[PDB]
Amino acid sequence: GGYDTPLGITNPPIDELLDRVSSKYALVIYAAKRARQINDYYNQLGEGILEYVGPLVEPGLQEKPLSIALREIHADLLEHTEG
Amino acid sequence: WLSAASFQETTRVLTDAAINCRSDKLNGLKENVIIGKLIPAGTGINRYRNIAVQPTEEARAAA
Amino acid sequence: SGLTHKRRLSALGPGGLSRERAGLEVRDVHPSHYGRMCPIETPEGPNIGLIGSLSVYARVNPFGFIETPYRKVVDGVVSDEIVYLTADEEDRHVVAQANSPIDADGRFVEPRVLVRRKAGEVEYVPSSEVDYMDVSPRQMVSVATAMIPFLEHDDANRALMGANMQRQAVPLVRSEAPLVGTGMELRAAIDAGDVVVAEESGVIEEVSADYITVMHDNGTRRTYRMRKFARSNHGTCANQCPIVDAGDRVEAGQVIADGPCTDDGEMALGKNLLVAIMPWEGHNYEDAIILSNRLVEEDVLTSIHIEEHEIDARDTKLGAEEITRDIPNISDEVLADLDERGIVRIGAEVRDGDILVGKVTPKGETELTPEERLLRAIFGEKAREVRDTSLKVPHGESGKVIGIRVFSREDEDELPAGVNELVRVYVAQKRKISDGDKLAGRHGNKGVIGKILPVEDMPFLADGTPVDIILNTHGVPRRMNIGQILETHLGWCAHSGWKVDAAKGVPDWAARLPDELLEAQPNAIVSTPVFDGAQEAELQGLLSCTLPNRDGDVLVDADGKAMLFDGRSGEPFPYPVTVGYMYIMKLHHLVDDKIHARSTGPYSMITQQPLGGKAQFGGQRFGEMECWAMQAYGAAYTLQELLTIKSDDTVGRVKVYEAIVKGENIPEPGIPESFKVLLKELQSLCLNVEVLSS
Amino acid sequence: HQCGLPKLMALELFKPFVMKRLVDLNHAQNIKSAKRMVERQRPQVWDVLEEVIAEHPVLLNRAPTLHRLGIQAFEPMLVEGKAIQLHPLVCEAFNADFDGDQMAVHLPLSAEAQAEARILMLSSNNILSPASGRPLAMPRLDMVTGLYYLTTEVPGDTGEYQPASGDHPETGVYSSPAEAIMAADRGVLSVRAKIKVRLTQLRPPVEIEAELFGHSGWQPGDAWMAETTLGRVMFNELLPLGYPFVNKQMHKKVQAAIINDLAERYPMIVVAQTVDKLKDAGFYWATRSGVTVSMADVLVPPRKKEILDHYEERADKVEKQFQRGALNHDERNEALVEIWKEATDEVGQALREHYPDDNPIITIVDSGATGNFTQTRTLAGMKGLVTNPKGEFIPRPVKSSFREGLTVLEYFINTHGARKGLADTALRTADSGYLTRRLVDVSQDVIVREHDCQTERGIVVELAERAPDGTLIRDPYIETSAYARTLGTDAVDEAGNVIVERGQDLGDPEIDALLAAGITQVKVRSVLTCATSTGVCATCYGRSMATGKLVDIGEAVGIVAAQSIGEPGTQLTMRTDITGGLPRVQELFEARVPRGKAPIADVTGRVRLEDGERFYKITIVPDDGG
Amino acid sequence: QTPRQRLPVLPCHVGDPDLWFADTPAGLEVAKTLCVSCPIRRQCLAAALQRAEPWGVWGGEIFDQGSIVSHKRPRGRPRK
Amino acid sequence: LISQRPTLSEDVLTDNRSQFVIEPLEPGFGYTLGNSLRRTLLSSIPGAAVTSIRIDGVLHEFTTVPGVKEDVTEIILNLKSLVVSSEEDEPVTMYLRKQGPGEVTAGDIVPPAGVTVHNPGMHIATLNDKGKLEVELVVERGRGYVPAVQNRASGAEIGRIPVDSIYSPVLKVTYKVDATRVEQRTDFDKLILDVETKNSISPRDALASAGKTLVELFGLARELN
Amino acid sequence: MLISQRPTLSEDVLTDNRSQFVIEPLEPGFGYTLGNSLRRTLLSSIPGAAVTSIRIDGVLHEFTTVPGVKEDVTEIILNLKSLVVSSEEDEPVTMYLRKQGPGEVTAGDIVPPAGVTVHNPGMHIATLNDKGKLEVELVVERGRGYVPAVQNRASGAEIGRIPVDSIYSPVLKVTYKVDATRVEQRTDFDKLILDVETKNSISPRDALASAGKTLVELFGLARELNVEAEGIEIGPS
Ligand code: SF4
Ligand SMILES: [Mg+2]
Ligand SMILES: [Zn+2]
Repeated sequence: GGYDTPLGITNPPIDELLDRVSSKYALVIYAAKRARQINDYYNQLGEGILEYVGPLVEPGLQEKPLSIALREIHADLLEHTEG
Repeated sequence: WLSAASFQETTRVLTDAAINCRSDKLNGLKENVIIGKLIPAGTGINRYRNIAVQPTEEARAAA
Repeated sequence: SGLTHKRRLSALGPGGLSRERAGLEVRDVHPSHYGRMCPIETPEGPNIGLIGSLSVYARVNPFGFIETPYRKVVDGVVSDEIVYLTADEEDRHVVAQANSPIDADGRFVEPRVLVRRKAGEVEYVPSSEVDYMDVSPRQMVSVATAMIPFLEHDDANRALMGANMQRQAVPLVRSEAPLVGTGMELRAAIDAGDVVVAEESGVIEEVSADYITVMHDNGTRRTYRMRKFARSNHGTCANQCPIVDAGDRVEAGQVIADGPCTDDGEMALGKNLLVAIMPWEGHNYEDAIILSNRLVEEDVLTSIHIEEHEIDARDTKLGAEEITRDIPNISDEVLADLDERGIVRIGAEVRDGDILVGKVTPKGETELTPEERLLRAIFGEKAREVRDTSLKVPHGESGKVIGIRVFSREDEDELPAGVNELVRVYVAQKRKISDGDKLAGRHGNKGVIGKILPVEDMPFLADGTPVDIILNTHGVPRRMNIGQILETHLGWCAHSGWKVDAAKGVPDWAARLPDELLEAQPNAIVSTPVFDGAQEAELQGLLSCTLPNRDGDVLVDADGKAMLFDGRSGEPFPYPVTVGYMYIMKLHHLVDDKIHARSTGPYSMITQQPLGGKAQFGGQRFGEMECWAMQAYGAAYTLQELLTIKSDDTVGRVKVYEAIVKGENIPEPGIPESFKVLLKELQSLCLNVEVLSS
Repeated sequence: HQCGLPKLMALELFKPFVMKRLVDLNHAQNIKSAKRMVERQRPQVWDVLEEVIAEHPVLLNRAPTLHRLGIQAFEPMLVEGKAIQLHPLVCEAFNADFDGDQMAVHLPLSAEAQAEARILMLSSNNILSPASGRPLAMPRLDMVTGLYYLTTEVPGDTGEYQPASGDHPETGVYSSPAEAIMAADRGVLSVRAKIKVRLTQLRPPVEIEAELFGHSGWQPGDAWMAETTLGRVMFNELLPLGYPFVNKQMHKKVQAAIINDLAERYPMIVVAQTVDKLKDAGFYWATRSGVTVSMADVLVPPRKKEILDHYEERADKVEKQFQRGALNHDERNEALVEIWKEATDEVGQALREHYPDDNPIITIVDSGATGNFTQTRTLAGMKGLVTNPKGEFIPRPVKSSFREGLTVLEYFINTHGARKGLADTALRTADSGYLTRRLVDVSQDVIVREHDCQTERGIVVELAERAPDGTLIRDPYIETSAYARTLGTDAVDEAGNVIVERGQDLGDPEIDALLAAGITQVKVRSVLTCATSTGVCATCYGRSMATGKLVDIGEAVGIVAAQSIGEPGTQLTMRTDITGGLPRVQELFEARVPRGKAPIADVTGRVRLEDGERFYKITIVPDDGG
Repeated sequence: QTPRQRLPVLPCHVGDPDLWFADTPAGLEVAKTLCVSCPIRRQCLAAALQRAEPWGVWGGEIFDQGSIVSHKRPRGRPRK
Repeated sequence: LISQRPTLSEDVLTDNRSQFVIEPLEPGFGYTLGNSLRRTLLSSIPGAAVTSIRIDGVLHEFTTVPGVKEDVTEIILNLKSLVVSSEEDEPVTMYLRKQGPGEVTAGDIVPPAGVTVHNPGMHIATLNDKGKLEVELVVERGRGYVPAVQNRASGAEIGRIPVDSIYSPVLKVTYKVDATRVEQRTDFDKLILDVETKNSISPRDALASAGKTLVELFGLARELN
Repeated sequence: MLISQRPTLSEDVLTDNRSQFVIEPLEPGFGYTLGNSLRRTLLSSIPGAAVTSIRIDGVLHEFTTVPGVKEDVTEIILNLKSLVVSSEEDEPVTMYLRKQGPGEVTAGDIVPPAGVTVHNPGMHIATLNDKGKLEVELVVERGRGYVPAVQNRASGAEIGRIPVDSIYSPVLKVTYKVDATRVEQRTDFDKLILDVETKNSISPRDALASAGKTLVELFGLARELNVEAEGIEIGPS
C-alpha cells in the first residue's frame, strides 16, 4: 500500500480498486452505468428531481462524470449484483 | 453458416443451408461483428451486462 | 532526381510481365550486370529489382543491347584502343581488373592477376591470357550511387537506402556545396540541363536577376531568360540566379547560372553541419535527431513550397455560375482582400479557410418551411435564391500569393465544354525546419527531428562553438554504415585544414598521397571518389596534423574525438566525444503534408462510409487486425461503437452529434446499414431470410 | 500513461465538445458562431480546449497491428508542434522506430467506451506480454547502456576502499550515501569505486538480514554496513522500499528477472512508477557514459594475415588437388566451404581475445543493448562467406572487413545476399499474415464460459528429470511448460505428506518446494481435458499471463492464442531436404504429410537393420507373434 | 468569463421586455431613459424610422402607429 | 575557512573581445558560475534589429527588382546580418536612396536620430545602370529571438514585408577554470571568462547587463523573509 | 524591459527538516541556469562546523579494535562523523569526553566548553561493556563545503591524532528538476522544483535565504562594473 500518489488518469489505483469487484469487465460496466446515472442527474436538475440522485462524493471544479463514478466506487459507496 | 460463408463458395454455402433450413445461433465472434450486435465475449456476456447499480442505503441518508 | 528518372530501366508494362508474374529469378543480380546495370539502386518497396538504373559508362547498341567500354591490353602491354563490348563477347574473352598495378608504360607487375571469367568466376591467370582491362573502377555503379563518399565501407542495404533517399531532397534557399564528395558532381549537374550553360565563348555585357546578355566574339548577342520561382511538379521552387559579373569572359561550356540545387556549378543538396555522436538524454532514442536553434535563426534549412489551387465555372441546369465580389451573407471583413471581379489581390497574405475566389451558383428555388418563412418575415432579408461555392484555402496553408492565372471560354482559350472561366491561384509558403521533419545523411542514416533545443544548452567545444546536431551511437554498429564516421573525420580535417610537416622529408603514410594534398587552407574542399578513395592510414595521418583555429588550439586530438562541455549543467563530459563536419539534407516527407484529422466531413454515395484521403477530410481505415485486437482485449462496446455509429448508422450519427452538442448521454446504437443491405440482397436472391425471436 | 498531441489535430478531433463548452461559457451564443470561431481559431479556444481535453483517453495504433498490444489507450496532453510525442518505453510493444513511421489516433465517445479505454487498454496496465509473461516495458538499448555503466564495478578506480593500516585508517568508508554523493560531486570519488557505506533506508539481502536481525529487521529504521559501490546504491534507491538489496551488475537478463519478480510480488502502479524512474536514471547515466564510435575505436586483430596465410595454404592445396583431377567439383566446393568456415571462426576468436572490455562497441554488445558478435566480426575481421541467389555458398570468399573497405568484386558478391534478404523479409511478412488469418478463423470461438469443469483428468509434466548419478538438474523447458498451470492432483514426496494441494497456481515457491522434495511427475489440470460443452472452464486455463492472476469468465483466449502464435513471424530463418523454418510450422497446423517422411515403429522388440542397394529396406521383428 | 459581444451592455434586452411596451407614460419613462446608455441609438432609431413602427420604445423613443411621438397623453381630460 | 571574497578583474584582447577573471571561489563552483553567466549572456541581452522592410517596386517576397543582380529574398538574407543600435523603444524608420550603376553597401543607409549602423562595409546588392532601389526599414528594440510577425497581425498594406529579427549583440562566450586544489586544503577555482560580441556594445556592457538580470532574479529567492 | 510574469515561491514540508520548494514560473530556459547554481551554492556556501580529527587512548597504531568497547574503530569513527554541532571560535576548539564502567555512551555524555552546541544528545556513539573506560578528545573547527580527511603532514606533531573526513555544510542532499507549463498562453515557461533536506542544525528556509544572499553578492560583483546598463526587470510584489 505504499507508492507515490497517483496523478492524472491513474487515480485511484486499479489494483486497489479491483478488490471491490470480481473482474475488470464487471468493474467497467459498474463504472459506466454509474456515470450514465450521474450525467442524467446533472442534465435533469432544472425541473423536479428524477429517480437518480447525485454525486455522493463532492466533485472538483470540472470533473468528468466517469472519474467521479470511479472515485465513488473506490469510496465504497455503491452496491451491485451481476446478471 | 453465416460465418462459414466468409471463406469460399458463398453460393454453395448458402444453397445447401437453404435446403436444410439451417438456423444460425449467433454464438461465435465472427458473426456478431457482421450484424453489428455486441460480441458474446468480454463485456458482452449476460453476467456483465445486466448489472444493476444503486447507492447503498447507509450513504443514501447522507445525501 | 530529374536526371535519374531518365536512364531508368523498368521491367513491367505492356509487352512485359506484371508484378504477380515476377518470379524470384528475375529480381536477382545475374553476374552479367557488371557494367550494364547498377546492382545497388532499386526502389525498396514491392518493386525490388524490377526497376533499375543504367550504369555510368554504358551505351546502347543499334539493336538495343547494352555495351560497355574496355581497354584492349595486348600481350601484357595495356593499349588505349577502347573497345565497346556486349555480354556475349564479354563471355567469350578474359577480363582483367580495374586497379591492376601497371608499370607506368603498359607492362603489368605481378604475374597472377585478378580475372573475371565466362561463368562469373574469379580466378588467377598468368598475365598473357588477359586481353581486356577495365577502363576505370566504379564502372558497376549508377549515377546517384557514384556520389556517396566512402561507398566501399558500407553495407548494400544502407547504401541502397542512401541512394534512394538522395532523390528526395528539397531545394533550399542558400545551397552550400559539400565539403567532401566525389568528383562526379559537376558533370551530373551540367548534364542534368537545369543549369544555364554558355554556348559560344564571349564577354558578358549585362547581367540582371533575370537575363544575361552575353556578347559573342563576332558581333552577335544572345539573352538568356531565367525562371524566377516557377512551380516544380511536386511543389518546390525552381529559381535560378546568375553567378557572373559584367566584365568577365566566358568560354563555350562554362556554367553561367546556378539552378535549384547548385552552387558554382556543382551539385549541392544540403548543408555542412557540425555533429557529435554521443547519446543525449533520451531525446535521440532509436535514431531521432536533435538540432540547435541556429538552423532556424540563420535560415540554414529553409525550403520554399508553391501550391496551386484551381476552380472553374461550368453551366448548370438551373442557369450559369458566376464569379463576383457579392456572395451570400458574409460580411465585408472577408471582402477586405478580394479584387473588383472576384479573386484576391497579388501579395495578399492568406490564412486557413479564407476566400480565394468568390463564386456563387444558381441553386434555383425550393419550398419554404413555415418557420423559415416566419423568421424571414421577422428579419426582412433577401430570399437568397443562389448558393455559394467559393474556393477556399484548405487546412493549415498560408503564405503569400504569387500569381493568378485566369482562362476564359469567352477569351478564346481551350476549355472543357460548359466551363466558362477557369482560374488558378499560386500560394507560396516559406517553410522553416521543424520537429516532425525528416533529415538524412548520405549513407542512409535518416531520422525525424526530436526536439529543437535553444542554442545555449547545446554542448560546445573548448572554443565556445556549439554543435548543431547530435546523432546517436547505438545506430552505427548494428547497421554497419561506418562510412558516416570516416566521412565525419575527413569533414573535420577538410574544415580545419592541414599541413603535413615535411621537415625530414615526406612521412611514411603520405607515399601514395599526391602533391598538393600535403597542405590545404581551412574550409577547403576535397573529393574522394567512390571505389578508389582515401585510405584509413591517410585519414589517421591527416588527423594528426590539423593546424589550429585562432589561438594555439587543436580542438580535436589524434583519435578524432574532442572534449565537450555541457551547456545545460555546466561540467564537462567525463570522456572525449567524436565531433566533425557531416553533410545532411532535408527530405520531402514533411509533416504538414501528412498530418490530417477528421471530426465529421463528407460521405460516400453508394455506401455510407466516410470518405478517404487527405485532400478532403478522410477517415482512417479500421482493419480486421484491429478488430482482432479489440476482440482480444475484450472491449465489446468500443468495437460495436466503431462499427455502428461512427461509420454506418446514418440515422444514428446525427443523434450522436446532437447528444454530444446538447450534453446528454450517448444513445444506444441501432442496426447498421451494411446489415440491412445484406438482408435486402438475400431477400432479393429468393432466400426467405427471417429473424427469430423465440 | 501520457502521450503528446498536436493542437491543430486535437482541436479538429474534439470539435463538438469544444463547441458545447464555449457555448456554455458564452463566448459564442450559437452553434454556427461557435463553428466560425473554431474555424478562425480565435485564442480563447485553447483555454477551453485544455479543460475539455483533460482526463479524456484516446487510442493509438500503428499499422500493421500484429498482436494484442498494438492498440493502447493514453491520456493526451497538449504539445505545441506537429508530431505525436510518445513514451520511449512503449515503442518495443508498438514495434515502432522513428524513421518516419506513422501512428493513427481514434477517439472513444460513449461513457462505456471511455470506461473501457480507461480501465482495460490503459498503457500503464499492460506491462507483461500475454504470449510469454516476460515484461514489455523493460528498459531497452539506451537506458540499458546507462544502467550497465552505472552498476558496473571497476577495480583500481579513484578513492577505493583499502584496509591499508598501521599508519592510517581505511579511508574508503562513508557514513551515508548523502556523504558519498557530496564526495563524488567533489573531485574525490568516482561512481564505480568500491566503498563501505552505512545504509539505513535500504533493506539488506536475505542472508545478511538473517545474520544480523534474524527476522525482525524493519529497514525503515535500522542501520547496517555494505561493501557495494556508490552506483549500486544510487540505482537501488529507485526500487521500492520493501525490495531487498541487489548488489549485482545490471545486465539485461538481470533487469528482466528484477522486473518480472517485481510484477509478481507488487501491484502494477508500483511497477509503473519503478520502471519510469528506471528510464529517467538510465538516460541520465547513458549520456555520461562516453559511448562513441570513432575509427580509433575499431581495432583490427593483429594476427589476421597469419591466420589467412595458414588457411590459404590448405585452400591452395585443395584447389591443386582438384586441378590434378583427384576429386570432383562438389567435393572441391565442400572442402573449401569447410576451410573458410574454420577460418572465420578462428579470426572471430582472435578478435574477441584482442578486444579490451571497456571498448564502446564491445560494451554495447556485451550489455545486451543491441546486436550480436557477428556484426562486430564483420565490422572488423572478415565478412566470411556470401550466399548465392539460389542459396548455396560462394567458395571465393570475402577476406576483408568494412573498416579496411571492400573491393569491387567483393561488393558485387555481397549484393546478392543483401537483395535476397531484402525481398524475402517482405515475403515472410505476407505469409505470416496469412497464417495468423487462418489461426484466428479456426480458434475464434474458444472463450471462457464456466468457472470449474470439475473433472479429474489431466496431462503430466516432466519437470527436471533425475540424473543418472542422482540429482535434480532443472529442466530448461519449465517456464513454457510447467509455470502457470493449476495442479490436477496433489504431489506427495516418497509416500509421505503432500507438499502442494490441488488448485494451487504453481508459481516459483511451489516449484522450489517440489524440487526440494524431489519429484518430477506432477499431473497438472489443463485444457485438452476440459469437460465443458463449448469453450473452456476458467480453472483449467490457469494463470492468465497478462494479469498475473486467474482469468475472468469472459476472456477471448482463442484470439489471444492465435495472435501470440502468429506474431513471431518475420524472425523465423529456415537454415543455410527437410523443412525447418516457418513453412515447417505451416504444414504442421495443416497437418499434411511432410516431405521428410521418416517412419515410426508399429510394435516393440528387436529389429532387423537391413539395407539393399541405393535405398534401404528394414523389417521389424514382432514380439506379439503377429 | 463571457467575453461575448455588447449584448449585456445593450440596454434593450437587459430586463423584462414587456416593460418596453408599458401602458403608462410614466411606466415607459424608465424604458426611454434606459436607452440613454445605448451604443446603437442612431442605427436603431433610423431602422425604426424607416420601417414605420406601430408601437413601443424604439431608439430610446416611443412610436405611434405611424410615426414619432413627443409622449402620449394619459387617460382623461388633457390639462391647460 | 577562507576569509576572502572574489574580485572581478578584467583583461582586453581586442576592441570587441575581452576576458574576465574571477578569483577565488569555492571548489566545484567555477564551472557552474561560468555556465550560468554564459546562458544568461547568450539569450537575454536587449538589442535592436530590423523588423520589417518595404521596397517600392515589389509586392511580396518572391519577385525581382528591375535592375539588380540579386532578388528580394537574397536582399532579405543579406539584410538579416545588419547590426543597428537604437535608444528609444519605438519604431523608427531609415531609408536607402540609390540610383544608377555601382554597389549598394550598407553604409548608404541614412539613419534617423538615435540609431546607427556599425558595419558600413557590408555588401547588400549590386546595381547596373538601369536599376533603381528605394527601401525603408523599421528598427525595434527587444531581446532574444522573435519569428516573423505576420502582416495580418498588424493592419498594414500589401507592401509591408516582414522579416524575423535577431537582436542579441553577443556572439561566442566560453570559459575555462583552473582548480589549484592542493593537499593543504587551500583549494579554490579561477574562472576565466571570454566574451566576443558583434561590434554593437562592449563586452563590459554585455556582462553588466547579464549581472544585473541575475541579481534582480535572485533578489526574489533572497526575499522570502 | 519587463519579465512579463513575476516568479513566485512556495515552500512545503515533508519532515521536520525536509522541505520541497517550487519556483514558478520562469522565462524559457532559466530553470537550469538558476537551479544548478542554487544547488551548488546551497551545498558549498553555508558555514557550519564538524569534527576534524580525534585521538583515543590505548590505541596508537592498532586500528583494529579498542579494549573495553564492543564495536570497531571504524564504527566509532563513522558514528562520530555524523554528529551535528555548531561553533563560534574560528580557531580549532578542542573537546573531551570520559566514561568508565558498563553502559551506553550517548552524544550528551560529552561536556561542551564555550561556543560549541551539540544539537542532539540522544544519539548512540558507543556501548562500553564490562568495566571498560573510554576517553576521547575531539577537534572541532568551523568550515564550509566538504573537505576530505586532511593528510597528516604534521605527523611528527601527533601520532594518535587520526584525521577524519568532515561534513562542514549544514545541508545534506539537494535534488532538482524542471517542467514545461503553459506552452501556448505563456509560451513554454518552466517550473523549477527544488528539494532540500538538511540536518537539524538549521532549517531549509534560512538555508535558502543564506544561499540567496551569497549568490546575490557574487553576481553583484559582476553587476557593479557598469551600473548604467539595461537588463530585465521584475518589479514589486
Ligand atoms: S430601442 Fe434604444 S435602447 Fe433599445 S435596442 Fe434600440 S437603440 Fe438600444
Ligand atoms: Mg520505421
Ligand atoms: Zn476444464
